[PDB]
Amino acid sequence: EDAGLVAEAEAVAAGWMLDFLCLSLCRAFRDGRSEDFRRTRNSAEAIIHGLSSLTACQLRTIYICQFLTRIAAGKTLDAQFENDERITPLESALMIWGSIEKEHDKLHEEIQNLIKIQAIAVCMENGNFKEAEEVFERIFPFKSKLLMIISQKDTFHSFFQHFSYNHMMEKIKSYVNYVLSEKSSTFLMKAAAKVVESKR
Amino acid sequence: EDAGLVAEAEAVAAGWMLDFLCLSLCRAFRDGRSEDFRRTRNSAEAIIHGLSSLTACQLRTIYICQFLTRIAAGKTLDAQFENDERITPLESALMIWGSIEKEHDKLHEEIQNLIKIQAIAVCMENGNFKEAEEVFERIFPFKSKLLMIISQKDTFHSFFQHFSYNHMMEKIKSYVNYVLSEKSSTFLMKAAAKVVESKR
Ligand SMILES: C[C@@H](CO)N(C)c1ncc(Cl)cn1
Ligand SMILES: C[C@@H](CO)N(C)c1ncc(Cl)cn1
Repeated sequence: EDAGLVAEAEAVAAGWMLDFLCLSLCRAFRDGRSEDFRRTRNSAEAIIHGLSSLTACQLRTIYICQFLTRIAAGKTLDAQFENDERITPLESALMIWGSIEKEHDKLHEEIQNLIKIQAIAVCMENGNFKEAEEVFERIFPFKSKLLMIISQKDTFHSFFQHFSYNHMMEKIKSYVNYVLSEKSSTFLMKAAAKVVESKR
Repeated sequence: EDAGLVAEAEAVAAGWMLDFLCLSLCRAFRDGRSEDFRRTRNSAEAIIHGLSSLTACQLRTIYICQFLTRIAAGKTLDAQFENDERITPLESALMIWGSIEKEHDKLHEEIQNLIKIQAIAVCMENGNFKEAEEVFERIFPFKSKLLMIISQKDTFHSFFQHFSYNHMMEKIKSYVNYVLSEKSSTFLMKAAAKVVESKR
């Protein structure tokens, strides 16, 4: 048994598992299957730990998984995460979004701006206006209007009608559909569907 | 998109991932690659969470993974595990070993008895003789001789030369070799090795 060749085969298989789990995570996020999403995230994250060297395509895949994980935790309070990074989950999604190797097109800008405003609005929704102001300071005439909105607890100001949580989720889901189509043909899902259509 | 067929394809792929990760765990245990073992265990355990219904073969696979995990933790102190089960890792390996659907042959009996004596001896090795006596009481003329050994702190008594930790590890590794050969041809490892030999 050649240990080098066994390690190489384990790396090929981890690459296949990563693409399959990204695909599974994308569909669970699109479908709103929260429990399936957290189980798939736990699996993808553990599989990622077994990899030491990543290609450009694999890095893009792990950062898409990290970004969707932060978006899904957008309205959830995680004590240890807040003490370690000193920022909120949507602010962490914003850092990943602005650093992924991808085209900065119209959809990219729309998603970026929707996350920026929702990082403040989710704090107002939870009743933490002091935190809403701290988020605003870390991210940012337009600024003076946004600061007056937070200060007046004007959570339902018309500005948030265009820059809503539902609009942020819809734009991100449209991006997820492109990722889903690009990976729909990856080895593991393709072979698994072949077994299903033959059964039957 | 048929959601039922997608869920079915995800179940087929999880079955493939489980067999591959069991194979990887078996080799890491045989090779003494501790860090690779804990990374593979984390991956196998997360993948197992994504499964709700298991065949007889899949149950045998998850219990082999659980047993090797307890054997690997044999000399390690885990506070939360001790408070939850009120037993040591080798005693938990013994419960799994005696309940797996497998032939109770000569090798099975040898491994069983080696774990029983090592569950006491690892406590003596760590200097906890009160715990060695509590382990003895939960598991058990031969008994009176074993009780006198613990009581006299006779850790290097000739009885432990035949029933040693190294002999327990060797017998378990011989069993691991049978599991390794039975799964050497499973879909994921087989396809991954094909890619490696073609590259080279
Ligand atoms: C950077 C890490 C830390 O838990 N992270 C948020 C993460 N999230 C999802 C996946 Cl699949 C992998 N990693
Ligand atoms: C029963 C569980 C609890 O952590 N257990 C010891 C476990 N160990 C290994 C694997 Cl791969 C799955 N499960």
